[PDB]
This record gives sequence, C-alpha cells and structure tokens, in this order.
Amino acid sequence: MGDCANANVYPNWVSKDWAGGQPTHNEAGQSIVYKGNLYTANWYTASVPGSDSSWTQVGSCN
Repeated sequence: MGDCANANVYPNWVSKDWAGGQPTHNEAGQSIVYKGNLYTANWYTASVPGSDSSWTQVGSCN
C-alpha cells in the first residue's frame, strides 16, 4: 500500500540540515523511497526522488 511499507517515504526527508531540526531535504548519501523505488541524493535536494535534480535510484522496497 505505502511507497515502501514504513521506511522514509517522500517527503519523510532525513534532515533539515541538522538532525534535531524538522526536515527540509535529503543530503548526499541520504536515501528515501518514492513509489516502490528507493533513491539516494547525490548532494542536496528536496524535489521528487527520481526527477533528476540530484537523485539516483538505489533499488526498490516493493
């Protein structure tokens, strides 16, 4: 049903810039899921995982 199941489903970003801040984006090496497919940010981005920007597909949850 969910994009992964219960992982970091976009826009459940990994960070704000720092850990404690409510998120704002995914940084270099930080992964996320977007409709089955798993992606990782190349540098810094908050677009749509897979829509170029700074994304790179690492796999798929489901």
